Amino acid sequence: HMSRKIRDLIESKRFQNVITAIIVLNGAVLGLLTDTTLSASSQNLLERVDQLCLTIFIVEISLKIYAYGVRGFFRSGWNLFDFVIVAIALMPAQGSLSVLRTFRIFRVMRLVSVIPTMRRVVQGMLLALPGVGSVAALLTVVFYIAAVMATNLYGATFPEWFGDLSKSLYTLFQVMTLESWSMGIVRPVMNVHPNAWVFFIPFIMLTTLTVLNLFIGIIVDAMAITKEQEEEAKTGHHQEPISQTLLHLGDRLDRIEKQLAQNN
Amino acid sequence: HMSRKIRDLIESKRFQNVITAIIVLNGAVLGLLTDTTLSASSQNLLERVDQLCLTIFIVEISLKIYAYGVRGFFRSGWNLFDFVIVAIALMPAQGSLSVLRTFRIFRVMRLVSVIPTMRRVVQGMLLALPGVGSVAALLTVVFYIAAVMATNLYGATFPEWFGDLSKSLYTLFQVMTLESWSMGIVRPVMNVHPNAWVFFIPFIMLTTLTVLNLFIGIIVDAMAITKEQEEEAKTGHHQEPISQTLLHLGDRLDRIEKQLAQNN
Amino acid sequence: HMSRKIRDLIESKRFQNVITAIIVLNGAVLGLLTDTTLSASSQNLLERVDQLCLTIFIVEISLKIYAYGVRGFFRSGWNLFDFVIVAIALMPAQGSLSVLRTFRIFRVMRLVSVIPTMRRVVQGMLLALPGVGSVAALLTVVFYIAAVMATNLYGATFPEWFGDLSKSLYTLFQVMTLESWSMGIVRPVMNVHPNAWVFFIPFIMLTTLTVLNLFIGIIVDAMAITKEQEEEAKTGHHQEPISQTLLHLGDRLDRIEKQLAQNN
Amino acid sequence: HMSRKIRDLIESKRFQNVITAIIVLNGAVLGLLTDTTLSASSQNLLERVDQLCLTIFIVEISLKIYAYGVRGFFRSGWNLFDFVIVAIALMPAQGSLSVLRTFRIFRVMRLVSVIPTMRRVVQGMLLALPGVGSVAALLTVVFYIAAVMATNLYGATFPEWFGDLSKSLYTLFQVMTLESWSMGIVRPVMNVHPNAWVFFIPFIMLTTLTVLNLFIGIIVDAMAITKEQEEEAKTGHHQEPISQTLLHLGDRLDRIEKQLAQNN
Ligand SMILES: CCCCCCCCCC(=O)N(CCO)C[C@@H](O)[C@@H](O)[C@@H](O)[C@@H](O)CO
Ligand SMILES: CCCCCCCCCC(=O)N(CCO)C[C@@H](O)[C@@H](O)[C@@H](O)[C@@H](O)CO
Ligand SMILES: CCCCCCCCCC(=O)N(CCO)C[C@@H](O)[C@@H](O)[C@@H](O)[C@@H](O)CO
Ligand SMILES: CCCCCCCCCC(=O)N(CCO)C[C@@H](O)[C@@H](O)[C@@H](O)[C@@H](O)CO
Ligand code: NA
Ligand code: NA
Ligand code: NA
Repeated sequence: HMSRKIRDLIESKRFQNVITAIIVLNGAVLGLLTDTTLSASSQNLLERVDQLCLTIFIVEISLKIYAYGVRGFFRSGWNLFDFVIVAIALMPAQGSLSVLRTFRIFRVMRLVSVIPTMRRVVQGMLLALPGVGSVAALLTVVFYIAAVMATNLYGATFPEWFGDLSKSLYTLFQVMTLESWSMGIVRPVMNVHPNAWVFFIPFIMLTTLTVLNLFIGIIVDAMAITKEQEEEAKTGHHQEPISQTLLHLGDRLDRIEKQLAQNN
Repeated sequence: HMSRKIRDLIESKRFQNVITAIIVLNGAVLGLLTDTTLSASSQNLLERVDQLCLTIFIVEISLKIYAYGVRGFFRSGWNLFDFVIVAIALMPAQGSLSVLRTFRIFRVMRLVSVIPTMRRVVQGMLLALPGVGSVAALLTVVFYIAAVMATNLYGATFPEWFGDLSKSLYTLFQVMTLESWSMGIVRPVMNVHPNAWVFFIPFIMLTTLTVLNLFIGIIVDAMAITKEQEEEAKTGHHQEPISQTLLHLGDRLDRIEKQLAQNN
Repeated sequence: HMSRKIRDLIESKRFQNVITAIIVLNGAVLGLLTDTTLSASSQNLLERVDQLCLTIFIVEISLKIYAYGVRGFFRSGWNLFDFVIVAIALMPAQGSLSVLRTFRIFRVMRLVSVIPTMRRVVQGMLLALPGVGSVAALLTVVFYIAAVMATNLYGATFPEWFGDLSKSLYTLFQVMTLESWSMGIVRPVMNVHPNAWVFFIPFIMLTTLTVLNLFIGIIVDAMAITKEQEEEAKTGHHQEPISQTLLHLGDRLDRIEKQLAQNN
Repeated sequence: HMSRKIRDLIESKRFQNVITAIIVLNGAVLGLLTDTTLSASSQNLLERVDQLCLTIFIVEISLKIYAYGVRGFFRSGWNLFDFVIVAIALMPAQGSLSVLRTFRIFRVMRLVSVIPTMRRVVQGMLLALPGVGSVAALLTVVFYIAAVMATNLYGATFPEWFGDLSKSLYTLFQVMTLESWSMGIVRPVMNVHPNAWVFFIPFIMLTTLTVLNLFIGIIVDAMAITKEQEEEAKTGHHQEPISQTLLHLGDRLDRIEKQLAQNN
């Protein structure tokens, strides 16, 4: 019964609270370590607290692997994420895809995986992504076409902003966010190219509409997924859609119609 | 019957109108007192009008405490708020948590507590907060991780904007609001750190999405709570949800099905 | 039958098209008159076209007053608006509440009153205003409290932005719109008052939320009112709410329950 | 059976994938051609790859015209668009309505027409436009009235921003987007015209509300149209509205009421 006694401990509220308190503590020490003025002894102390925090996470994950099984633990995405986050910190010479995994503060993302209500918010957002993939692709297509056009049109006269494809993608993102789009970019561009507005004004109209569509699509779907997940976590099931309720109401009416026309 | 005669006065439309007119008058005199050019006599006069306004609020709250009872009055959050707002002004040497309670203009917040339709708007907003707590926590987590990262990454080269955790939290809030994010912050940062966009562009994408989710969540829930509260204030009850209407419609169909299969 | 023959002309599509074409023509000549470089003869010609346009509107409104009756015409807000717009132009020495009614281009607002689909959009927006009055009042209260606070706190050190109540209302509106709020206003203010963010960041959080609530409230209600008005204009009636459909469905079930329990 | 064998090839997933891969390849070579530093041989090579890509699109469209028929192919808007996009590239001396069709990168818009999920997003957006035409017209009317007013009011003192109708339309679009509206435009204008805020603040209030209404109207309708189109593409039909489900439920209740009152 040892593994079962350990699962009862792991799945308890107090154990979740201890682990949450250690993530907050680890997050607090990493925040204090951003302070350049600190003494060597103060830094050494905080680095030992970070070591103590990480060790508690190793015991916890090992306690989880034994109480669930290697395949049973890695079955959940949140468990694998927690494993990767902790295991990465135990690698001195590491390699990913950017530069170096020196951002230890990403360990505070564990607050999301450990707290179930927070876990459900991220879950809802992630599950809402496939449904907006075509809107996001449409926005990606518009950005690329615009970046190529802006490079060819304005790159030779405005090389800081449109000198290459990378530079144009960056200033088009800025233009889309409406940040200094006119006083900083388009009015100076119009001094050399007077009809530049025929490009930037339709670019703004299209991208702000498409990006708002993308964001609304995520928020609307994510809110409904999380709402359903909150219901299943509390009652064991979620509220059935209006269409299903009306379908079952229609079936009951077809059943009474049969028990009236011939056998009545 | 004295306390009952006083409640009939307190709960009347005319009494509410008199108190509203005194809050507007007190608000108007505090606004005139912002004028530095005013004579000593004009300031003295307006300060006596503020004293007269506050005295009317003391009589009103005392009239309320007697007509409801100490425990009956303090049972409502709006009554306690009105009590605190008025009582605070009668304290010369006060202490809270900031610097000093010299902002007497917060007395105009009583317009919200005294006007029931306005009271319902704030009520709807306040009751909508627990439901967005996890989205707000997710935004708080993202801000903290980002602030620590920005301090470590850019603090030594950009100390005005990222020199410490407090400075980084402030400029990340600015970046999230899209205010001069590129012309003022990220283009100057990219001159020293060319890949800074890999940090700021995903930061903007994530936070604008999460903050919009937080705001939409508040507005959608608050509007429904206020709508229900407006219905209960006018008719005594609110409109039942579609799910409940369909549930009772389903019960009526189960009742007629029973009165058809066997006893018919 | 003369008045009835005139109403058939007035209410026709062709007459509406002629009047629309004259508003567009009048709008086009007023736009050409903004050009400072024009000759005296060109200006004189366009001013005569504006005179011809206005005369057509006088004949039209007079044709409407006779075919409906003085009280019958003025019964509609759109007819009174059309009357005021045209009649105002026939007054040389006029007085309203601002400076002078020299903005003749407001005559292009008649495109809204003459085109029924456009008339319904404005109608929906106007009818949606009472329902957001308390949200708008809440925003007005927050602005006033903030303006008084900003005047007292920052007026002596920042008189251009906060020197008086009017100046503070203006820069708080700018701060609410997020326009240069940090690089232009709050960072310079924080150089003198380091804790200024404790005021401006909660001000931004509260006002952007309240203004979004105000706008969403208008758009959601206006869209539903216009939708109903579009239905009534095409079919003579609008779609009944789901609550009413379920109410009548419930009444039919109560009727069959009565015709089953006792008399069956 | 030749035309039928060709349609089976055209309508297959693999053929769609080959054409998609060629659009991506053509898009990639046009993006590489924005690079000014490239050698003459590298440019020549990429220009031949663009020629090869375009030739594959000619074979594909010709294969489509034969397998469907001239009138059958041109029956679809997407086929005509694909035809125009490819055929335009085979014209050396061309003329449209702007300057010159040198933006070959518009060929990447074929990703939208070739991918059905992407085709449905654009379809939903395009079909949602007639329904917002009156809101867009209302915004067009407000812009024109404002542009004429701004030209007459501020053109002589601010000719860069309001010197003519075109200049005023441009800076009003900027003001509507809230870009440097106060620090860049209205504060400098108020130094000469102190009551300029009476014009710009109501202009901002009205246009941001109307533009948000326009965008929300597009997103809400487009999302529902695309959702219905996604359902019809997968199952052959779409989900019926709640109103229709309740209508058929009401008809079933009227049918059982008839089979109870007289013949029971
Ligand atoms: C969905 C939209 C996604 C937009 C993504 C844009 C990223 C492109 C940014 C990039 O790759 N750069 C090159 C990195 O080497 C940045 C350039 O803009 C940079 O060269 C200039 O800004 C310099 O002037 C540095 O200040
Ligand atoms: C959810 C997001 C919440 C963001 C909240 C950010 C508040 C942090 C602001 C703060 O604590 N500061 C230190 C107060 O002492 C402000 C600093 O940014 C300030 O030191 C610099 O701006 C100076 O250069 C003054 O001009
Ligand atoms: C719901 C929010 C509503 C906000 C409305 C704000 C309007 C207040 C503007 C006003 O009354 N002013 C005084 C008009 O005399 C404008 C001042 O701001 C002005 O004195 C300064 O800006 C000068 O420096 C001129 O450049
Ligand atoms: C729904 C709203 C639609 C707004 C559309 C606005 C377009 C008008 C722009 C235009 O026609 N211009 C004239 C083109 O010749 C641009 C001017 O603004 C330009 O003359 C000045 O900006 C110069 O100073 C150049 O820097
Ligand atoms: Na903005
Ligand atoms: Na800005
Ligand atoms: Na700016």
